[PDB]
Amino acid sequence: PGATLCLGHHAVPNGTIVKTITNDQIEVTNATELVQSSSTGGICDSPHQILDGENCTLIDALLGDPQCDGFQNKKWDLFVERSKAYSNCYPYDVPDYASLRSLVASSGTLEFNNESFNWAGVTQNGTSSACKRRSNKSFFSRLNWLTHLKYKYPALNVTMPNNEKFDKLYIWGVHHPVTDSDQISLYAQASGRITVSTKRSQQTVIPNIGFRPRVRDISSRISIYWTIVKPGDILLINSTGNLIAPRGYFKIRSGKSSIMRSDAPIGKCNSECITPNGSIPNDKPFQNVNRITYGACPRYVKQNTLKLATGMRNVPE
Amino acid sequence: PGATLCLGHHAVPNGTIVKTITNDQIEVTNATELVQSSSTGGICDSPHQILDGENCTLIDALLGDPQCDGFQNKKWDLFVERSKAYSNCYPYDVPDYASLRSLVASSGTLEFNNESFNWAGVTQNGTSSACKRRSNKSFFSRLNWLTHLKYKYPALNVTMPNNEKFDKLYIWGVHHPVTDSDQISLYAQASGRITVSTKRSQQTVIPNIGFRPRVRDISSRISIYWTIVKPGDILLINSTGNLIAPRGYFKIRSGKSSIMRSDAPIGKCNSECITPNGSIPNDKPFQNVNRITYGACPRYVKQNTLKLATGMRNVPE
Amino acid sequence: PGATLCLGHHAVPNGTIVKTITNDQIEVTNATELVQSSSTGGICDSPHQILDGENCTLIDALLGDPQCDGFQNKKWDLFVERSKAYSNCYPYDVPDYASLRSLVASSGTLEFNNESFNWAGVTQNGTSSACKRRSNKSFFSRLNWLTHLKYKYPALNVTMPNNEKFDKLYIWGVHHPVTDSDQISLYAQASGRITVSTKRSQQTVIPNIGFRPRVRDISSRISIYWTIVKPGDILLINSTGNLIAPRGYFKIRSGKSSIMRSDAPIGKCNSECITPNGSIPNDKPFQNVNRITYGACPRYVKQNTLKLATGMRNVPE
Amino acid sequence: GIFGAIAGFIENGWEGMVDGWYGFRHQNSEGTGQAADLKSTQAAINQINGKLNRLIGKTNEKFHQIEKEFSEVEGRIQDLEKYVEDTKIDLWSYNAELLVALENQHTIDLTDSEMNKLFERTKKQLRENAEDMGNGCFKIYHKCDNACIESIRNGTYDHDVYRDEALNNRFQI
Amino acid sequence: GIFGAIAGFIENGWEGMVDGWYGFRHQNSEGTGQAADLKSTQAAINQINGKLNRLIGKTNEKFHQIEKEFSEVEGRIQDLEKYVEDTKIDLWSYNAELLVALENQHTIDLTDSEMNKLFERTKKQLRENAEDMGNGCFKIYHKCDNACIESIRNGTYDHDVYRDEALNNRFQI
Amino acid sequence: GIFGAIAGFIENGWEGMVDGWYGFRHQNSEGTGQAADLKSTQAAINQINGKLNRLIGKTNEKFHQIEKEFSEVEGRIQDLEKYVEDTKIDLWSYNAELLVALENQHTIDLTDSEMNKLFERTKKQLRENAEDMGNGCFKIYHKCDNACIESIRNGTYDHDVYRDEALNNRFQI
Ligand SMILES: *[C@@H]1O[C@H](CO)[C@@H](O[C@@H]2O[C@H](CO)[C@@H](O[C@@H]3O[C@H](CO[C@H]4O[C@H](CO)[C@@H](O)[C@H](O)[C@@H]4O)[C@@H](O)[C@H](O[C@H]4O[C@H](CO)[C@@H](O)[C@H](O)[C@@H]4O)[C@@H]3O)[C@H](O)[C@H]2NC(C)=O)[C@H](O)[C@H]1NC(C)=O
Ligand SMILES: *[C@@H]1O[C@H](CO)[C@@H](O[C@@H]2O[C@H](CO)[C@@H](O[C@@H]3O[C@H](CO[C@H]4O[C@H](CO)[C@@H](O)[C@H](O)[C@@H]4O)[C@@H](O)[C@H](O[C@H]4O[C@H](CO)[C@@H](O)[C@H](O)[C@@H]4O)[C@@H]3O)[C@H](O)[C@H]2NC(C)=O)[C@H](O)[C@H]1NC(C)=O
Ligand SMILES: *[C@@H]1O[C@H](CO)[C@@H](O[C@@H]2O[C@H](CO)[C@@H](O[C@@H]3O[C@H](CO[C@H]4O[C@H](CO)[C@@H](O)[C@H](O)[C@@H]4O)[C@@H](O)[C@H](O[C@H]4O[C@H](CO)[C@@H](O)[C@H](O)[C@@H]4O)[C@@H]3O)[C@H](O)[C@H]2NC(C)=O)[C@H](O)[C@H]1NC(C)=O
Ligand SMILES: CC(=O)N[C@@H]1[C@@H](O)[C@H](O[C@@H]2O[C@H](CO[C@]3(C(=O)O)C[C@H](O)[C@@H](NC(C)=O)[C@H]([C@H](O)[C@H](O)CO)O3)[C@H](O)[C@H](O)[C@H]2O)[C@@H](CO)O[C@H]1O
Ligand SMILES: CC(=O)N[C@@H]1[C@@H](O)[C@H](O[C@@H]2O[C@H](CO[C@]3(C(=O)O)C[C@H](O)[C@@H](NC(C)=O)[C@H]([C@H](O)[C@H](O)CO)O3)[C@H](O)[C@H](O)[C@H]2O)[C@@H](CO)O[C@H]1O
Ligand SMILES: CC(=O)N[C@@H]1[C@@H](O)[C@H](O[C@@H]2O[C@H](CO[C@]3(C(=O)O)C[C@H](O)[C@@H](NC(C)=O)[C@H]([C@H](O)[C@H](O)CO)O3)[C@H](O)[C@H](O)[C@H]2O)[C@@H](CO)O[C@H]1O
Ligand SMILES: *[C@@H]1O[C@H](CO)[C@@H](O[C@@H]2O[C@H](CO)[C@@H](O[C@@H]3O[C@H](CO)[C@@H](O)[C@H](O)[C@@H]3O)[C@H](O)[C@H]2NC(C)=O)[C@H](O)[C@H]1NC(C)=O
Ligand SMILES: *[C@@H]1O[C@H](CO)[C@@H](O[C@@H]2O[C@H](CO)[C@@H](O[C@@H]3O[C@H](CO)[C@@H](O)[C@H](O)[C@@H]3O)[C@H](O)[C@H]2NC(C)=O)[C@H](O)[C@H]1NC(C)=O
Ligand SMILES: *[C@@H]1O[C@H](CO)[C@@H](O[C@@H]2O[C@H](CO)[C@@H](O[C@@H]3O[C@H](CO)[C@@H](O)[C@H](O)[C@@H]3O)[C@H](O)[C@H]2NC(C)=O)[C@H](O)[C@H]1NC(C)=O
Ligand SMILES: *[C@@H]1O[C@H](CO)[C@@H](O[C@@H]2O[C@H](CO)[C@@H](O[C@@H]3O[C@H](CO)[C@@H](O)[C@H](O)[C@@H]3O)[C@H](O)[C@H]2NC(C)=O)[C@H](O)[C@H]1NC(C)=O
Ligand SMILES: *[C@@H]1O[C@H](CO)[C@@H](O[C@@H]2O[C@H](CO)[C@@H](O[C@@H]3O[C@H](CO)[C@@H](O)[C@H](O)[C@@H]3O)[C@H](O)[C@H]2NC(C)=O)[C@H](O)[C@H]1NC(C)=O
Ligand SMILES: *[C@@H]1O[C@H](CO)[C@@H](O[C@@H]2O[C@H](CO)[C@@H](O[C@@H]3O[C@H](CO)[C@@H](O)[C@H](O)[C@@H]3O)[C@H](O)[C@H]2NC(C)=O)[C@H](O)[C@H]1NC(C)=O
Ligand SMILES: *[C@@H]1O[C@H](CO)[C@@H](O)[C@H](O)[C@H]1NC(C)=O
Repeated sequence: PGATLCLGHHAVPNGTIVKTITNDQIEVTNATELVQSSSTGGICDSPHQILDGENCTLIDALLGDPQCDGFQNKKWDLFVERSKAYSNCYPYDVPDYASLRSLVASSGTLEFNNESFNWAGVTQNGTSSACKRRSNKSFFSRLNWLTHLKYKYPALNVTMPNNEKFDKLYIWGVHHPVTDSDQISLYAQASGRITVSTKRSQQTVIPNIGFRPRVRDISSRISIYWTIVKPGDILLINSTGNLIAPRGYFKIRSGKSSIMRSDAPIGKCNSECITPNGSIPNDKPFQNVNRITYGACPRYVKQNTLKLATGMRNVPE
Repeated sequence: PGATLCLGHHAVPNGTIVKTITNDQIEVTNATELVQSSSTGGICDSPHQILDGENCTLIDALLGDPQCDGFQNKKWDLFVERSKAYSNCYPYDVPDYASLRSLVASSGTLEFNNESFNWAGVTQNGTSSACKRRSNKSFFSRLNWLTHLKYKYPALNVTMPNNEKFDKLYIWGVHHPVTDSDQISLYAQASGRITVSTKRSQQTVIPNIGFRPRVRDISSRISIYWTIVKPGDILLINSTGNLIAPRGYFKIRSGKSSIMRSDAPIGKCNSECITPNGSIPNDKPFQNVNRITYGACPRYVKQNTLKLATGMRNVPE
Repeated sequence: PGATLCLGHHAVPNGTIVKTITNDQIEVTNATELVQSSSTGGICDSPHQILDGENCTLIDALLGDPQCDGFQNKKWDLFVERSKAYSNCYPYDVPDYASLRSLVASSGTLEFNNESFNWAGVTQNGTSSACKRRSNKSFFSRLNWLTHLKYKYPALNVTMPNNEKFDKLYIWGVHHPVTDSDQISLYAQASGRITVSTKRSQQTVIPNIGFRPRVRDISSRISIYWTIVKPGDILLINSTGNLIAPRGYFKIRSGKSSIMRSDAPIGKCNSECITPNGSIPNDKPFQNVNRITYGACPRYVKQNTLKLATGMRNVPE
Repeated sequence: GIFGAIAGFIENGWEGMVDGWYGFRHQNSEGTGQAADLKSTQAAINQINGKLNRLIGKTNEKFHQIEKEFSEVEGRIQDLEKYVEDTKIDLWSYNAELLVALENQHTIDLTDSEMNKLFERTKKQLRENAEDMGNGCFKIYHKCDNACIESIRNGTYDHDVYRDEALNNRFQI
Repeated sequence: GIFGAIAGFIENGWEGMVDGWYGFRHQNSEGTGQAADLKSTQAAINQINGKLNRLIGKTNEKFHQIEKEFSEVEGRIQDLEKYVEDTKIDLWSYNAELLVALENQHTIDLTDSEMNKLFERTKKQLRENAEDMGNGCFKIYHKCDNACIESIRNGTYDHDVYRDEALNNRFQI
Repeated sequence: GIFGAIAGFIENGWEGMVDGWYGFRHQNSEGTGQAADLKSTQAAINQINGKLNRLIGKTNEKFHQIEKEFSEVEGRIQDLEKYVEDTKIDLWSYNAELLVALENQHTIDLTDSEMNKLFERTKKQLRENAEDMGNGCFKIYHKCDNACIESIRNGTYDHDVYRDEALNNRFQI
């Protein structure tokens, strides 16, 4: 009689279809998903330092818009900018806005140090009804609106040496009045001109008198500029009118900081990978949640599923 | 005696050489080419909507150069710009020309809507011998050259609200006269200044009096600018001279439109993939015709041939 | 009795660990390194034409700083800029410095041809104590500082046609004086304005009077601009003051030239691949020495070692 | 599939084998049985775990990058930002597609390989005492009780013990 | 080549086999013949068609992109546009090169595999009635007429019918 | 490893084989010996040299590119330059990683293949005159002196010369 001895392998009733080089659909005993396609819907507040902008864009927090005083000197790994954010101060623009936003985002700090600029012969601390604090007229906290003193505005020729071991970021501006009579009422001379320089750079800006559409009842504008001052260099501001002066400098750091646009709520939880949709698990190598990411994240791909076989071909009975 | 039974495989007299991991030349029974290396030499007019620029650059069709009136309000998937195209109007430049060209190309439409700007107190519709229609003096169709009326040019302070559901693209310019006496002859005051603004943006441009090399007997220049106005925003133009005014706005759309430089003839045929060399078949995954493509196209690679084996090793008798 | 015949394979006492698809550590009999991780520490002077900038940036060699006269008309494949390089002439800036540096680097030549500009009615060849040659006052060799002649500066309206078969690169500048009295002392009128044009382009620059921090005892500045003039086109310079005039043009070529920042010594040796760390062998497909490369170089990767098996699995006795 | 055992000469798998991936079924004069083979099972699992160790829990940290959505039309610079990102995503999407296709082909082949190797190891062990029926089963030409079957499964089967019996049965008339 | 049949133990291919990719040649006492094997032929073709289905007729639509030729010298921005494009093209050129090398290696191996599998399936079917001559041919040790040869080719050959005859011929002196 | 010879049924390699990669050890009534097999050795070497020819001495020339280090903070344009370069490096680093993993897997498999092919070629040559002991060794059932062993190694062994002797020894009782 003898015996029979058969060699064989397992199978499962419920196999999984995968793709191969020679076949787009072959059933294997088991597989695992390589594309993360879901989020929790919230941004976990750990382990990255999250700063929710709430009503404030980064730039409004920088300049010191009245809704943003709580942000002074704060740091972040990720600044979260909300779609509802709006400005509630003097109407302004920033030539190169995207670059200023980027460089502050990447620096990751609003640390500010006041400095004693000698604004000899002018009136300081100008304010406006377009920028209220507690119903008083106010202005951007980090800027100083200079105007005539007893109908004179003597030329400004002011120096600030950088004797620190770090770089300084100065934010300053030019006021563009609505009319010639407004120019004279504020600065006591028919035009201004502003030249801000260091040993290695210079910027001059000309005010441009004219009407723009009223925003918070203001038809004038302020245009914002910036200057970085290296250790051993010197900031020189020279102007005859229309200067929106710096009150000091911001620290500029380097590191892992960034900014993200999202309306996702912040939650008390821990997740390494952040997207605008919310935090996502980072076990898988790929994800199709969002091209925009921060942290240790799977790589964005177009596919919504990629199944890696983790077993043999399934050959059911 | 018994029998012999031999197992074997086919071969062909005419095999094809392919590359592998271990050998740069091995003969297989058959292969297929993966790199498209030829074109028809013509651009098929189907299935993409093709607009042949003929003598007109896109920007000249936009501004309304006299050779381009047939282009008014036309749309395209692909605007084809010819190397022979030349301007036949007032000499102009466009700071950022590449961006204006790009954004109009991508929008895919020249749809224009006239608007009734109140140019109170000035002469409208200025023309030049450098921009003829039918031997008459003329100008860019979409622009309005304003000049003094009875030796006065009262300040312009003109508004146009966007009460539409779509964005508006405004094209406007500044005239740079050749001389101080030309400045006065045209505008009745020694300089101009133009500020064009919305609630969220502003541009001011200063005319610059001086000689440039004569082009169509003109040593002055026009510089072209643009402004996008969102729904609920307002265009404000404020100027005292030298304004080359908009006549209305262009629609700005989003979609699949583009622009391509090519001298290939347009043919009556159907092909999905366009290159500057002409349309190409798109069966193959790769092509080495041109890095510049539009439509469903194979991917550009440096190789001129890549043979995929479609049969076994060829082992001839 | 009979015989025994065993089939087998070699092994070595000293195998090498490699990575595979299924195992991060498997021992094979032999392997070869695919990542170049070391340099010689020097830049070989062959086979690329190397130009050591020594004390001169490319831009200082271009303008003709007094430390750079030995560079006149020289060509390179690779211009090597040293971290110690410093300027020793009139303090200047170049808006778009990076682009001018890049386009000259890529052109690969400082070939300069003098041209006879008719600067009718002004004093030529101005000099300064901030730009000495051999203790005499001097200036940038390729630029011509124009000033009043007998307290007049008649308007300049000067033409230079390009009747060559090649493009011309013109370098020119504007002088920004420290004060209104300096403006008058130099140019005999309260402002200047400079318009440099061709048939297809125009640039106008306004001098900006004011103090900048003293550099080599100078608080004024020069700002440098450039203009490319095509065959059949014409350079037109029109100015009433503050022009730092061109003395002629640079040839602009196209080819394989570039620039690299490095402090590596130049050696008498032959190596195709240059990095800032020094030349590297180029036998391997990858390298982790530097992302910055010039010549026939392995591709930069993050890994510091990648071992390719060149033998079978090692199964020692 | 490249070796031809799984989905090949082995007609189908065994849904009732739940303690291993490969193994043995027998019939002899004491009954029938199934037993997993640990070596082959662990060889396949180890290889697949090797793939997983390279792919799971291995992400790349990135921080400040470029913007990838835009509220305004800008032209040249934005065209470039968008094209860089689209380029990157398409290259990564290709890498992911190829990775899974290649890895899956190889997993199917290596698991087939492990089945084949177990078959070959058993074939050689049986020497002249059995014949391959062509479907992964051997006809054993001698009495082979439960201990005998276990000796084959555990590598202690001595073919010489049974060879006279087997040859007589095989080469009978 | 990794299995060793095609360009290996099979000395060469058959230019006169035009109705299949793999098959059988025989000699017996009624003559000689050739016949294609459909199963193995279709197995190879199906796999190659699988590759083609992933590569042919599968293009990506792109519309407005960046400029890639320039009439003027500009510096920094143009340097970046050119480098992005050169980067992209080199990565795609690498992908295309590797794809074809890998796919071709695999096609040669899988076709060799299908030849080997046909050989193995025939070897097992013949049981003790034939011997492998080492060149893809079996010496069959019994009378095997045309119907007998067709029974081998179609999987109905009953080795037990011929076994006594074959053993007598094989183990003669 | 996918064929199962190297690190499989061949227990270990031979450190004392220094004139080839694969070969033969024997024992017979005149002593013991080792000899390299040139064909199999050269087949493996040629394939590995094929890989090396595609990877060594094949660099790409690049000249003027983009800047990759920056002395000043700038924002948008520099962010883009840095991201393009970081993107490129990560894609190339991935390509290098996968290339070496895939190539190494394949080298291990192809070398195993060449061992297996040599084994199979010897097995077939010996016909009914030897049995596979399961560890890469054949028991040869006839007197096989040095010239006889060399005839096997050089492909001139005539199995018919020894077949009567071998069958008598194999199928004894
Ligand atoms: C089909 O094939 C897949 C892949 O092989 C199998 O999935 C694995 O299953 C095992 C067993 O359940 C898992 O092992 C467990 O992992 C847990 C952590 O996993 C999380 O995090 C990783 C990333 O780090 C993710 O990939 C994963 O999806 C999870 O989000 C551990 O916490 C578990 O620990 C348990 O056992 C240990 C034993 O020491 C104890 O210390 C613990 O207390 C605890 O009880 C465990 O190690 C493995 O994670 C799975 N991998 C994947 C990729 O999903 C399937 O099981 C298989 N299916 C079938 C039917 O066979
Ligand atoms: C070497 O190997 C290659 C690849 O396998 C073989 O090439 C294939 O050959 C077949 C048979 O001729 C082709 O099948 C035919 O395809 C036609 C459409 O092809 C065009 O478009 C595709 C992209 O969609 C391109 O890849 C291709 O190059 C062509 O431009 C069909 O129109 C044909 O239809 C015919 O038969 C059907 C049967 O139902 C009828 O409906 C029709 O009326 C018509 O008569 C047909 O299906 C296949 O396209 C080829 N592939 C490729 C990639 O080229 C070679 O044949 C082979 N050579 C040898 C000697 O064996
Ligand atoms: C482990 O595996 C590796 C890879 O197969 C082996 O390395 C090869 O070894 C051979 C023999 O030594 C080398 O062949 C020699 O190459 C020299 C040039 O090599 C340089 O340049 C290449 C790039 O072009 C680099 O890859 C390499 O690293 C070197 O920098 C030749 O000059 C040699 O010529 C000699 O022999 C010829 C014979 O005709 C004569 O003409 C000459 O006079 C001279 O004497 C020689 O051809 C080969 O370069 C090596 N390849 C690599 C990639 O390194 C190891 O040998 C092997 N190790 C073991 C223990 O087996
Ligand atoms: C210097 C001054 O007082 N000028 C008077 C004009 O401001 C005024 O025009 C009206 O201004 C209204 C709002 O006024 C403020 C403001 O922004 O709140 C008052 C501020 O104190 C003043 N700030 C400073 C530092 O002087 C500020 C400033 O003048 C403007 O913002 C500059 O554009 O104005 C509101 O905008 C009205 O719509 C506008 O008519 C006129 C007429 O009353 O008289 C000027 O003397
Ligand atoms: C306003 C005016 O008529 N000015 C006279 C100058 O134009 C004129 O200079 C000559 O101008 C010649 C061409 O003249 C036009 C033109 O471009 O065709 C005539 C146009 O009507 C005029 N357009 C408008 C809206 O006024 C236009 C314009 O003045 C210039 O283009 C602006 O630069 O000029 C041609 O260019 C000659 O070469 C040039 O001398 C002088 C001398 O006749 O008298 C001015 O009164
Ligand atoms: C035109 C002139 O001579 N102006 C006098 C001022 O230069 C002078 O201010 C002092 O200038 C000092 C250095 O002087 C030079 C220089 O750079 O070496 C002398 C040069 O000849 C002159 N170049 C030309 C082409 O005229 C040059 C030029 O004026 C300035 O560089 C422009 O900014 O100046 C040094 O900077 C002193 O610190 C500064 O006070 C004043 C006072 O002596 O008198 C002016 O007449
Ligand atoms: C130049 O043109 C602009 C735009 O048309 C003119 O601005 C407009 O000025 C009027 C008059 O002050 C503004 O009206 C005000 O509206 C507010 C808000 O309801 C109200 O509180 C005031 O009592 C007043 O009615 C109007 O808002 C403003 N429009 C825009 C779009 O800014 C400007 O007056 C013109 N200048 C001259 C000198 O004509
Ligand atoms: C850069 O800073 C300097 C230094 O303060 C400024 O120069 C000074 O400007 C003032 C005002 O324009 C000048 O005073 C005026 O002089 C005229 C003529 O005598 C007189 O009519 C006025 O009543 C007034 O007194 C002063 O002379 C001048 N000083 C020097 C050394 O030149 C300059 O204005 C600043 N530049 C900018 C752009 O702000
Ligand atoms: C400032 O310099 C420019 C450039 O040298 C001078 O422009 C030139 O002006 C002359 C005189 O009008 C132009 O000549 C004209 O040529 C046309 C075409 O053949 C002809 O029809 C006229 O009868 C006349 O001959 C010349 O084309 C023009 N050159 C360029 C390059 O634009 C300009 O006159 C100078 N201004 C002063 C005030 O000196
Ligand atoms: C922005 O639009 C406003 C509103 O029209 C312009 O302001 C107005 O400009 C005109 C002309 O410059 C001024 O009239 C002039 O007044 C002077 C001084 O009395 C007189 O000598 C002239 O004969 C003429 O009458 C007008 O006063 C002024 N209006 C206001 C409310 O300031 C302004 O010019 C426009 N800006 C630009 C850049 O175009
Ligand atoms: C406007 O502000 C600037 C910056 O504070 C003033 O520049 C400074 O001017 C003084 C006086 O000439 C310079 O002093 C000189 O230093 C050199 C070098 O040791 C020495 O050789 C001279 O004898 C003199 O002491 C000082 O260097 C310079 N500072 C900077 C940072 O540039 C400028 O004077 C002010 N203008 C007015 C009109 O007040
Ligand atoms: C562009 O080049 C032209 C041609 O030289 C310049 O135009 C000329 O400028 C001068 C000086 O501004 C003018 O002469 C002056 O005339 C006034 C008024 O009669 C007088 O008070 C002065 O004493 C002097 O004589 C000349 O008339 C004028 N020529 C023409 C044809 O307009 C122009 O200045 C140059 N532009 C630039 C930006 O440099
Ligand atoms: C197989 O071949 C034999 C011999 O010609 C024939 O009788 C039989 O019908 C065939 N069977 C099948 C299933 O094709």
